[PDB]
Amino acid sequence: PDTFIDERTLEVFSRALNPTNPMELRNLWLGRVEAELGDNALRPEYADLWRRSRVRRAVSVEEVLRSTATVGMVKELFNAFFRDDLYGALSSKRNIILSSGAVDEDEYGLPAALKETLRFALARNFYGYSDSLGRQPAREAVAAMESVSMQQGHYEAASVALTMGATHTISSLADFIFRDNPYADAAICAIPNYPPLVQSIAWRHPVLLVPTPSHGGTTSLQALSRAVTPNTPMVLLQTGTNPCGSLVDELELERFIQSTSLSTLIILDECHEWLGAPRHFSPARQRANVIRVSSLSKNWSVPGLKVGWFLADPALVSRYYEFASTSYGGPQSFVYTLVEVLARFERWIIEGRTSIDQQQLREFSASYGLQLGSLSQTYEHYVAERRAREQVLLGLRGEATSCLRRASMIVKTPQCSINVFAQIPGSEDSYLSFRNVLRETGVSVYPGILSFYLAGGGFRVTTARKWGDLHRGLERLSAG
Amino acid sequence: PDTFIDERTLEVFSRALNPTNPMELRNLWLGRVEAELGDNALRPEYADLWRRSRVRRAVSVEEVLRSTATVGMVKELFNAFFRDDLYGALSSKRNIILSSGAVDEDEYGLPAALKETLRFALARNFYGYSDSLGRQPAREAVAAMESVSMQQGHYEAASVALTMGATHTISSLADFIFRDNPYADAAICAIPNYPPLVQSIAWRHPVLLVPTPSHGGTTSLQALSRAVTPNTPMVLLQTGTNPCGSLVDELELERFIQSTSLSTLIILDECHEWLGAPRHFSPARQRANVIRVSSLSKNWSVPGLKVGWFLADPALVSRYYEFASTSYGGPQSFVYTLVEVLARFERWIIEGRTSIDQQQLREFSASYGLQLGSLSQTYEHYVAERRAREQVLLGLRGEATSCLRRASMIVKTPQCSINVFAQIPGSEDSYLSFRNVLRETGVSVYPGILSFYLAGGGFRVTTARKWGDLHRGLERLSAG
Repeated sequence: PDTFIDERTLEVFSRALNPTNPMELRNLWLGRVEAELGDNALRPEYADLWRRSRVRRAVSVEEVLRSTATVGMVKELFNAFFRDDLYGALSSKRNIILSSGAVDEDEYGLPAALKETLRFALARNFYGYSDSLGRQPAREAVAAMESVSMQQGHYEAASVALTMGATHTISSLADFIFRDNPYADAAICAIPNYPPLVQSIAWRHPVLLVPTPSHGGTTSLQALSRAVTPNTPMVLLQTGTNPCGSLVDELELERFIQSTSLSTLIILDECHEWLGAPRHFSPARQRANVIRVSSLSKNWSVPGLKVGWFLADPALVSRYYEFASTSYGGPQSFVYTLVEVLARFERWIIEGRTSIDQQQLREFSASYGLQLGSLSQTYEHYVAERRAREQVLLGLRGEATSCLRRASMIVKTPQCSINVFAQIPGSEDSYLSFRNVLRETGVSVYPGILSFYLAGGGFRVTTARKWGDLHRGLERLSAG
Repeated sequence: PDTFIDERTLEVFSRALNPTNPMELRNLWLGRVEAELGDNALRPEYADLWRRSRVRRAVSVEEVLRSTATVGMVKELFNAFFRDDLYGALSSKRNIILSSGAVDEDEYGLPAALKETLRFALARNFYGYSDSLGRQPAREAVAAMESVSMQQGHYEAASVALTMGATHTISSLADFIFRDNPYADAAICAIPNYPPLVQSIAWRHPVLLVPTPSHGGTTSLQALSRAVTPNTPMVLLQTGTNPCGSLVDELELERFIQSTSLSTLIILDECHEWLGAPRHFSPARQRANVIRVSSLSKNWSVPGLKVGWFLADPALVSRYYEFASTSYGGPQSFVYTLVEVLARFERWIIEGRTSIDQQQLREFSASYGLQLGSLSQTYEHYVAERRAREQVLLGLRGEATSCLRRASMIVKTPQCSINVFAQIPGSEDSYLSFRNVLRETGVSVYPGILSFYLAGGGFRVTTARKWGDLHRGLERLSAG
């Protein structure tokens, strides 16, 4: 099963001087961790802080899950992990990094066609000022690509907003939504989730954290449906779950969406719905209160470009125009061509097109100066590259799961994306497990506490790495 | 002189049903404008709305300048101008656009060296995840480049934060500053200013608008100093003024900065301090409460790349790390190389270096694989290109000013940047002047109301265009 909160979590919240202080909670958590790192403590000050601590109150599960200090403390542990733990004090060139959560952009980066579009946009000086929601051809191509994948329904360009990645998108959406919001109930965040998104939402409104447990690669929205209220302002839900790799059922997602008031906005984070996820979307996903957020960071492995978009009702997009104008003045024009060339290409794959004729060449404007033969060859090569990347990534994920299971670890079977959730038997602290594994074998893993798994000792392993790095890391991990 | 507010402005605020409604104020403003467009009214509905309007209250100058509805109304007029006025109903392919405020990226775009760095970063897959404040070499180069231009003092890489442009930077700073802010007085915005920045600040805190009048190309901070209070949270001030092109005096800016409490943050918007601006900065500009914001949008003509940075106290930057992590997860890594290659190059120009030896080649890392001869030739060509661009732009600005004066217009002499503020004699409404000029001569100009000049009929002319476009526009403008 999945463990989300127990008494071991309540201990830290009951021993703190002021529970509403995220930094004190982070210090107590790290102090406990370094207390069971007796001899190998990286900082004995925090261990001493934990030793002097005393229980002074009674804390319940509901209080922890309804507290903004929980989100703050997880965000502080997230910050420490990257700042002064793995790339700080314990930084090394022999450490094998299996905790990024990102595809290795050297082995599997942007395909040649999209790189060529970026080069072309650079040569054409396509970096002038752009509209707050993006240029029209890119939005039209994105609308067609999103429409081709639905069971029923259709998207127009008026329902597409181009943004600078998912983190910025949910941050901007939370800020834009919570200006004039009559509803006073807490925004609901389904856990496990990404700490930056939950923190950006909790910046604006109180947050209720609702576990969304997984069983056999299927994500259960049973408790989430009960949690949602007719006065809920918004609900952030991840369709492809991180870190375990479980996937929501389309019928269950449809029923949950239909069981919600039109006053409750639903943000569907779909950044992990690839590499095995079936993409036949119910029409309920096109409802008037549903916002579908996607980015290019994972599926195309370009986090540094910061390109994404969201789909919503046309009125909401028209209102978001002004917010985007005031906040950042629109997205990068320099990537528009890429987006367009991506979307049409993607559509011609879903449409089952092996080849391209003159009809698909009129999709693009004549200013680009495209020829039929060059475009056809480019599309063939792009299809081949995407297929090869998908096959290799699936093979790597399967091999990593098999090796972790053979090394006597409790491993959840991933249904999507590139991450595998594993646990060493008998382990009760995920961050302690990170410290122990890093010191013992020199391999960095991603503790589950940073995915809002407040209980248990499981960690996340990223399998979309170079074969050499993954093989050496798995050998060291199984040896220990 | 400069006119900022008169009775003609108070009329609209006194005839509105609810003064706190920005949309009603925009409708009344447009209705008046289309009322003096008797036969040529683009929308008679707004004219009818204005005709039925009646005075129902007394409005003062202080009420208008202290109201958030003024900022909202100017933002709405700004939105209308681009959405349903110039690129909407009145869109045409014969209109000559002289109102963008941006350098023509076709004739005067990014230099070849920076394009080559972008191409190299693309070839190296330099689009992985990056730190919230940027990568270290880029920050170090930016710190050195900023330090070389000060009379006294020095900047370290810890005082540099890389961001995605000035609009996003001031929006993020306004959000980040006004979370835990004990001071309840209004944030002070110096006008003329950019409506998106003022609106992003007014999103978070009440705003007081303070005129900063110009006389002979010199911007006067006389009333701004009186306006500032020891409990002022922040002050947004533009060192190179838009649209007139006036420049603050370094001694006056130093005195104003020194006359401020350390509790008052000062955001210096320096995006227009080029093309004639002397860049010998006083040490007061390096104070602990001064934030210096800059972008590449104007000086290098790349608004679509969205690259910028700000300089602040190291503690403030260290605090901004977490905000950047939560909001957007850091800037684009894909541009880091460019920034670095820019900064060092810029420094070698300020240092008066004609040539480059092996000592400057160790500035960059050996991973880039740089050779001495290629780097030397590239630097020579970059210096030549920057010099030529500056000379051409200065010539164009001077010619535009001379032509506008010869066509019997009251024209302020620009001391910096690329814009010229002109006024047709006898004109009392800037947006009416925009409509009249666009209909009569087919040339679009930028009304001064969109620069927070609530009175007068002056408009802004952008002279950093192709010579053909500027020549034809000036001919049509002088003919009429």
